[PDB]
Amino acid sequence: MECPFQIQVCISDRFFAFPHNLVEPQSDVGNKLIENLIVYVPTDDDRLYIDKKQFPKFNSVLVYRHEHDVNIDSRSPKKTASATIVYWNPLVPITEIGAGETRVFSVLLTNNLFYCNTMIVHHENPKCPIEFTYPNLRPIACEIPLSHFKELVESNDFLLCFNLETSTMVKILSLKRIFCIFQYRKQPARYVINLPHEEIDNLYNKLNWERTRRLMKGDVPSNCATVNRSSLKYIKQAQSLLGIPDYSQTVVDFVKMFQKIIFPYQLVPNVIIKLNNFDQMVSSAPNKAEPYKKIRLFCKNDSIAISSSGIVPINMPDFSPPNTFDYSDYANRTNINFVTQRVLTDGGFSSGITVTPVKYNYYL
Amino acid sequence: VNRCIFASIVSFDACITYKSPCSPDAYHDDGWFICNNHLIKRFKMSKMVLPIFDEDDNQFKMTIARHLVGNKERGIKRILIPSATNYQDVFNLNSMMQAEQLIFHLIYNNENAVNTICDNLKYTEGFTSNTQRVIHSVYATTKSILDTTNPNTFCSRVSRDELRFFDVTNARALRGGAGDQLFNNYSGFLQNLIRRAVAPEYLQIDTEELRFRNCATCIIDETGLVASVPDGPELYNPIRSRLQIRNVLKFEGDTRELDRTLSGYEEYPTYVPLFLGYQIINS
Ligand SMILES: [Zn+2]
Repeated sequence: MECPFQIQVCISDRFFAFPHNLVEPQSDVGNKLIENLIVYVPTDDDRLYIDKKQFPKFNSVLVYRHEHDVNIDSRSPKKTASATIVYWNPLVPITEIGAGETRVFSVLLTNNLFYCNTMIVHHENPKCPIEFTYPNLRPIACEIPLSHFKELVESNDFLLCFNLETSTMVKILSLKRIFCIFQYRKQPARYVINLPHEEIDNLYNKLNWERTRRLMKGDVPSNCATVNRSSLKYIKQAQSLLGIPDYSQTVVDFVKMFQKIIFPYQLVPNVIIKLNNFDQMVSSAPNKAEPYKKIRLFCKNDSIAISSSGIVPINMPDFSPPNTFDYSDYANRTNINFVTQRVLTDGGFSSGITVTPVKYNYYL
Repeated sequence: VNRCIFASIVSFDACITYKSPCSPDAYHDDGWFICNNHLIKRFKMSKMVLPIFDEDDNQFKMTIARHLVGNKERGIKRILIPSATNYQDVFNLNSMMQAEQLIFHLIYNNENAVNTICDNLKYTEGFTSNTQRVIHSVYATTKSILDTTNPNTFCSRVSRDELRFFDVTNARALRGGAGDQLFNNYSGFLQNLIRRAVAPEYLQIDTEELRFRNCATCIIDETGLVASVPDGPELYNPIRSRLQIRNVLKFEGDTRELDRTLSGYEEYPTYVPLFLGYQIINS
């Protein structure tokens, strides 16, 4: 799909609250100013926090919940220049537009909004928030934000909850609402979530798609995120094997600790390889079994780079087929077997032994 | 698999064995965690089920308990439940076994005594034995039972509006009211237990608001719940199982063969229900 001509989107996380100010009276060509204004919202709940008096510019202001009808469905929606119209963080495609070019102000890029006139006015928010789940708690009414305004400012550990009936889109909405404000907060508050989370992990994948959609025009922010099962179980286990002074210690701790040694040893930690190995997709990708996504890794001023598989010269496809080949006089089955038998005898070992020659790439 | 907290109860020594064990329902899933045996034993109550017409003979059902208090006794003897304010005053914990007193200190958050007795036991031979891990297994059990959110799951739901008010409907029954405020301050485990026990007088549904008994059975009490009729004389609670008077000035009652004549007619049971206040449920 696409946005029909004469519509534009402003994304800003600040728009999580209604930006009353920005809107201006639309007019038709011929200066036919349109003080009639209608706004569509996901819920009357939204309307509860919207003041008419903000808009003395207009004499006629009304607001209703969006409903996705059937009969008007079109790539080209119905037009009605007789009133200005705005949709506020709409979830689903819109069937009618107001005076002049219509504009929408939303926090989230839906698939519907892909090919669209767009502006984001993004800015980097540094402070990544965090999850923590021990199993005192801040209980939250896990939808209405301002219910807990100042509460979220003051405390840093919050419970997250839902009734069954919630539409997946509504869940996604409210969650997305959270994280913006959290990155605005000065401290990494800890999420706690009362859900089996598997499909929630799936919608996290969807967040990945959405955020890439942003990145098509975005800030390339250093946005923290993670896989939530295949990572976490293994990381927990790894710490377990390690001394566990802080079971609560952030992963990035370990990350950068390992980082300290990269250049001096010029090689990739197994840890980071298991990362980008045990994601569904951004990894060796068990989805498709694509270790072919080897990491080529470079650092400032280097004449060379570190692959998943040793040193490489810059910007070349991991290994030239022409090579100082592992000529089969070496790595001959026969010699391999002979040496292996020597080994087995010497060990006095019945079983469980295998051997393989080393191999080499661009460099030896 | 078995879940009754009183089946989880263990005794520190072979003598003082925690015999007379849980009712077999301990194998059931009920969310009381008390066996009915223990519920009778400790608080003079027995649990029960409301059959609700699911708009039909179709299954809609709700749990209830009858109380087992008599009609004559007063005050503490009428009390059903304490607060931490008075839990020791009600239980006389010293009579009770040390793990029982421990668990009461858990419910009432007497961490001071809890840690005191824990530290005393540490070096005792029987606590170098895995009694510690047993007690903390009970701890973990409660932790799960409140891992279901103690406020959010129990009442601070995202369907928040589907609230129970236990406040007395009668505007003249003014000793209620802030009892509902107390409810928030009771520990969430107990809040849930009440939410089980107590029938509402009323429920709002998108279908209708509906009314189930004319007048409330009891009232909220300022320490813990009590056989607390809003007004008048206490209703005659019969008892179903020492040099004193037991006069019963009965009517002479010579109309023999009454039962053989009438027994087909409805033999109205008497045990006191627990109507109180207004539930709200969406659709
Ligand atoms: Zn029991």
